Amino acid sequence: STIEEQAKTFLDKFNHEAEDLFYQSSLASWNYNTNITEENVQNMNNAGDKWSAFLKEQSTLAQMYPLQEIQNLTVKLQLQALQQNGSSVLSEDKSKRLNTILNTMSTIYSTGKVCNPDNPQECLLLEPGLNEIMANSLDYNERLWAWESWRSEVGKQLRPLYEEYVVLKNEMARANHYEDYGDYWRGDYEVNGVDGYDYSRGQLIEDVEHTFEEIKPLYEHLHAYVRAKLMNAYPSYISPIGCLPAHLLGDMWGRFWTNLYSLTVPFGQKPNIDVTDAMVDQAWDAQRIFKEAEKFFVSVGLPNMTQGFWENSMLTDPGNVQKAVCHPTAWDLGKGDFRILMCTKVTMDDFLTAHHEMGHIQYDMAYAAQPFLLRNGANEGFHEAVGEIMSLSAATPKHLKSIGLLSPDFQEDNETEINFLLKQALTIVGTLPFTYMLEKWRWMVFKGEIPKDQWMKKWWEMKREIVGVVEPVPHDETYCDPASLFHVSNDYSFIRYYTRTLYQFQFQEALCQAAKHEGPLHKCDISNSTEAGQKLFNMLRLGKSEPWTLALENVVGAKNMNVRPLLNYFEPLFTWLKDQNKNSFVGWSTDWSPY
Amino acid sequence: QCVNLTTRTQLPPAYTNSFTRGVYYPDKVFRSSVLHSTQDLFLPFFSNVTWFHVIKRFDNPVLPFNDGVYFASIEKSNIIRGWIFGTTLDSKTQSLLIVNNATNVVIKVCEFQFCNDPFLDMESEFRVYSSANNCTFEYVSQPFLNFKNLREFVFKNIDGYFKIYSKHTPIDLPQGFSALEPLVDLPIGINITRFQTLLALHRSGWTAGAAAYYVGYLQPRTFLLKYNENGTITDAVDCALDPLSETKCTLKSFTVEKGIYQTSNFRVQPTESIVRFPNITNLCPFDEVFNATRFASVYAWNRKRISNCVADYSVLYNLAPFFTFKCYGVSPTKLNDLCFTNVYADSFVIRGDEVRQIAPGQTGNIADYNYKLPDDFTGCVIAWNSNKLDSKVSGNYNYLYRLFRKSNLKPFERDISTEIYQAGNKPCNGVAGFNCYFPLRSYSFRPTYGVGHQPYRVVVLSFELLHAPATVCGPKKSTNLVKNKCVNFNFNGLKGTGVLTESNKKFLPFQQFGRDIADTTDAVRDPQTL
Amino acid sequence: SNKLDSKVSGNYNYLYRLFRKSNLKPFERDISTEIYQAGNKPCNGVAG
Ligand SMILES: *[C@@H]1O[C@H](CO)[C@@H](O)[C@H](O)[C@H]1NC(C)=O
Ligand SMILES: *[C@@H]1O[C@H](CO)[C@@H](O)[C@H](O)[C@H]1NC(C)=O
Ligand SMILES: *[C@@H]1O[C@H](CO)[C@@H](O)[C@H](O)[C@H]1NC(C)=O
Ligand SMILES: *[C@@H]1O[C@H](CO)[C@@H](O)[C@H](O)[C@H]1NC(C)=O
Ligand SMILES: *[C@@H]1O[C@H](CO)[C@@H](O)[C@H](O)[C@H]1NC(C)=O
Ligand SMILES: *[C@@H]1O[C@H](CO)[C@@H](O)[C@H](O)[C@H]1NC(C)=O
Ligand SMILES: *[C@@H]1O[C@H](CO)[C@@H](O)[C@H](O)[C@H]1NC(C)=O
Ligand SMILES: *[C@@H]1O[C@H](CO)[C@@H](O)[C@H](O)[C@H]1NC(C)=O
Repeated sequence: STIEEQAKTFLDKFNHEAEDLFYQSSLASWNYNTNITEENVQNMNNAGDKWSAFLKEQSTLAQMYPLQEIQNLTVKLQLQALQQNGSSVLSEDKSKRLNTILNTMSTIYSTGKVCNPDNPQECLLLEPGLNEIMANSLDYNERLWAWESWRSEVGKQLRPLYEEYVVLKNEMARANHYEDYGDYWRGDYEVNGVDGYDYSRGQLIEDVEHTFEEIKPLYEHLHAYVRAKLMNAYPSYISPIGCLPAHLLGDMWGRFWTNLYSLTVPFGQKPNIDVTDAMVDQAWDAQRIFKEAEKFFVSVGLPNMTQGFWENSMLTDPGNVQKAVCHPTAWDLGKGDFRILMCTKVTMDDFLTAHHEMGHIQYDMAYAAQPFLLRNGANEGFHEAVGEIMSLSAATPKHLKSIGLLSPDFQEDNETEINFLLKQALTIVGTLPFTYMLEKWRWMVFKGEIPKDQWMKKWWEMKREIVGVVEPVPHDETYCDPASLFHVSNDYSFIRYYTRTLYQFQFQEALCQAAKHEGPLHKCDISNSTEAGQKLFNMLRLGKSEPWTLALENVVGAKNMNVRPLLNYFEPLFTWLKDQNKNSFVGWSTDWSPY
Repeated sequence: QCVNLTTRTQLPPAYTNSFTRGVYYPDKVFRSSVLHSTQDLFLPFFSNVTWFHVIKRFDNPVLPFNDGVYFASIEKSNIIRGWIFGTTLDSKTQSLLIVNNATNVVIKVCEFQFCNDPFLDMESEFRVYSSANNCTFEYVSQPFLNFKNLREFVFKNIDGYFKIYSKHTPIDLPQGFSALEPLVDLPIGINITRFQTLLALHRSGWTAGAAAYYVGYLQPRTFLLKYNENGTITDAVDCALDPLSETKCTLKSFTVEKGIYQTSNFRVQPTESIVRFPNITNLCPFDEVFNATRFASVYAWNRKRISNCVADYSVLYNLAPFFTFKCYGVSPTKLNDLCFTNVYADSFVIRGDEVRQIAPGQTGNIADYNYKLPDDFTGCVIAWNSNKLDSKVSGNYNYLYRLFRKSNLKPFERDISTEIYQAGNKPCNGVAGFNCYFPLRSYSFRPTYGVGHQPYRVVVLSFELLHAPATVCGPKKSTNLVKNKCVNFNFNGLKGTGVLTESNKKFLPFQQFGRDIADTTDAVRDPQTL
Repeated sequence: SNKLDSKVSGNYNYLYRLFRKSNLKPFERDISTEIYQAGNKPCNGVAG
């Protein structure tokens, strides 16, 4: 008879009726992604229209009772997520424009093609062709030409587009009783009503700054070595005191430094830990590649796969006639259906990605007992981090020897650990200054701290100070460099990767300490450890029911962000950086001395 | 520790005459100058008794125990030591052990790992078993002890009591009579079917002296015991040896005067035990319960009452696809012979993960809101995969379940209400608004799910007994009628003993069994074949 | 002995044998824990 019992009777019915439609929305999306055809497109559109309207039709019917009188933490959390206005708080005309603004950025980016002037007979798209020349070509001007030409054309066609994007996004957040749209993303980590585990949305920015103050010393030595290595590749175009040119990061945005292994190889003579030749020699098909993983995932304690997964999931390219989406994605179809969409190759990377996507799936049925609306990670960082940690163990040479990929007679010399650690530093340590700067920049443009005519100048000066990368030429306000990224132009959260990076090492150390490992973190593995899985399984089963601070404390013992696992992982490499950085200068200067 | 012995000599078992040995004082009472008749387990007179000899002869085999054992040992220097008892002679089951060392007598009842060749070794060694985990009974007493030593023992296992008798006599078996006296009773309470013997080896690599022991088997029979004026048994008569001794056992005397006497009657005892019941007809219709084209939803579970028929639960138990056969409160084996007044077939279809909720004392969506099972539930539940039938690629929405109710459903209560559930302050008024949804959700199955979520057709059998005559019985097996032989017949509850032969009698069609002038059942009609 | 032999969560210290191939003799004790067989298929140490 109490209002709280009303909330108790409102969620389970909403959860199951969503499950019937969420699967159909997911299955039609899966049916579209397994074989693209015109009917599969409209079934997704019909399901997507039905799924989007079903949430909206209950959104109108979920926001007329106060939430201060409901005591059940899971129930209160479920209603707060459903009450979130989203795009429903604006008027119909504004919502019709905001979605089109979102749509017009996607179609411009998807069809974004840059080709050489005086050669219009055929042009080249960004994802298929421009990405190939982005890391394999060793020409300064040709790579600079593509870097300048893309942002010049794309920036002109997105700068007016992003101006309407930021004002409309900021208006919705203020209409949602939020200070800025950056706080709307910060609202995913919001925890309320729990003592000891309470978290503030505005605390995340200083927590990121607090975490980053120790990332910088590790990054500066990594930056100096890369600059010293790229000094050999480019003798005079990089100053020893200035920042790196913006078009020499291995990618257009500089997000990933993994492309610089050949450029920045410490010991090229020694062979790598790759055992791909053994995979093809022994004919390790994708069926047994995942079956080898299944042996590993049950060794730590996680459950095995079901009959539904193997039958319906495609682990190989279907063929020419059957066109399918090849992007590796784990599908939580709901109602106990979990499928992995991967056009898997017989390679080391796909073997590592197989663990990553199954770990995403292995995360899904852990909270299968949770309510459907709570059938998500406590924050956007756990879902990706739990998949990243298991690829860390899969790359250990000890695992490869155990499953026979690596010969038992191979010697893990110090250099191959240094070389492997550098590659992981490129993908993790290198991206953090870029991961922080974009989110920090976006947090202010939604706040309005940066002047509206000073967006790009503010963008460049911090990139020199944060990432240590200098622009080739000054860019005026007529262009929009930041919007060229996939995440920003499609309204995608970017702080997830920053939290995933910290959770990945925090979880790795916690698993390694649980597994009673006698060596460093990089050599550590979670195989043949029973207690590691159960400690891991505690947060996986909770899902979003318990605060992410509580889930973190159940694993690492600390509710807040911790960076100590990250530096411990790269400590053998960090000391190696210090030894060879005596000649080079650690750090950079904000001046444009290089270019 | 076990030591394997390979100096044995292979020889078939010898035999010899028991004569009149193996008579023990049947009770504790003194009697003098009285010819008393007793009926117990005894060793038959002049029977075959197995002969064992050790010298290079080494005899220590495994012998059956049966109802009893008479053990003798014409011995010198006392090589023989003790005995072993049990059913498997290892720590899978409880076992007994008896030893007689040079100092005392040791009896242990513990769960030994007996060696392949237990033995002993003056005495300065011991090799009988390797381990003994759970020991129950222990005891200690005084040592029991041209061949000169003759020992005789009797072992019985009745009502958990191990009766032991003994007698020593200074001297093939001798031609003489001497009764055995009770020695020790042990309340072991174990099962015994085989027994061994214990030997002490002499080393001078081991040399065995000349020793011989005999093993008999006791049988249930009547003896006639004569007590002298000093209370000592001096003579006996086996009441079932030969017709002459049967006359003495009937006249209660040892000398029979000239004449003709009537002792006992001739009995061609039976052989089989033929039970017959009518043909297996009027079967309970369980086919449409499990082979049904459609199954009802879990919230609206179909209830089927079964009566006035014979219930063949063996058919359901014999189908492999019925993977989960969980029965609570009643043994699955005795479902046939047990009789119930009414059986309620409760059919429904649920997901894979909610199967555990179909059990007494369980909770969940199904247990509390769809189907509740009482704690004192008598019956079985059967679950089988139904992905090939209850799943559609587009989705099988035909199944619905109940999720919300003001309280947990009562046992065996079905709820099909469709009114919009009311929870708190503001009335719903039948409007699917905020905090007001339909009280029913729909199971929507697809053939793309795993073992944990596939639709399972689960039917629960509710067993009850009422004041009304329980007309649901199991099948009654009928052995092939035996003819021309004494058998223990049981026809439609008519019990008796005798030889069943053919009949020339012309029974009338309604007549079942015929009687003689003595008013006793002499003719009977088989229900299987009239 | 409801005070001393009842646990709120449930006392499982007491066990009773449900299945056996035959009835015991009077005052006879059985402590065998081997898996009972009900069908023609031999157990082979499997509780299936
Ligand atoms: C190809 O796409 C169609 C679109 O409806 C789909 O029905 C079909 O199953 C797909 N082919 C395969 C082999 O799955
Ligand atoms: C509140 O209800 C949820 C069910 O949605 C339950 O999991 C939780 O334990 C309840 N909390 C309290 C304090 O009753
Ligand atoms: C969503 O928008 C409606 C309409 O303005 C408003 O009443 C409701 O409070 C909003 N939701 C939240 C959680 O504030
Ligand atoms: C997963 O494990 C369970 C029990 O350990 C087993 O019954 C099942 O067959 C396994 N699944 C596969 C695909 O092997
Ligand atoms: C690795 O460690 C060994 C051990 O002394 C040392 O000799 C070698 O120089 C080290 N190499 C690097 C690259 O640190
Ligand atoms: C871990 O367990 C698997 C399962 O038997 C085994 O094959 C493997 O050798 C074990 N790992 C090690 C390092 O022994
Ligand atoms: C002993 O057994 C043999 C063969 O079984 C038989 O011929 C003989 O008559 C038996 N002896 C006695 C005394 O019954
Ligand atoms: C009974 O005992 C007395 C004296 O001990 C003895 O004279 C007599 O012979 C005994 N009777 C028998 C039948 O041996």
